[PDB]
Amino acid sequence: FTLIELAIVIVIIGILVAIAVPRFVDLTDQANQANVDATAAAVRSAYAIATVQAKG
Amino acid sequence: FTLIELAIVIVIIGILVAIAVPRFVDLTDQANQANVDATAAAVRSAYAIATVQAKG
Repeated sequence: FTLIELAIVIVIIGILVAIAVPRFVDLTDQANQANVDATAAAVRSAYAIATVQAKG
Repeated sequence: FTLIELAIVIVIIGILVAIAVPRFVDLTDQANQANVDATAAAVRSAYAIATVQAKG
């Protein structure tokens, strides 16, 4: 590579770095809560259906 | 140096010059645009992650 091409590369690397980038976040607490809540809704419906099946 | 060696040098200098050589170019506009775009992608993801953290 010519010295000019290396100079251009040295410039552009410095500009394509120094972007923002997102953090990874452990969102499993919020997702676990929604899983527990959705499951609780399912248990209530499953119970209601069971009261008809059981006739009691 | 002998006169022959100087004559040879006078010939070869004239041929190793008269190559092409690249121009340096201010490519910072294109690089800045890519930085802004990559940063915009990061802001969208950071916002999406924040809507889960905020629960709203």
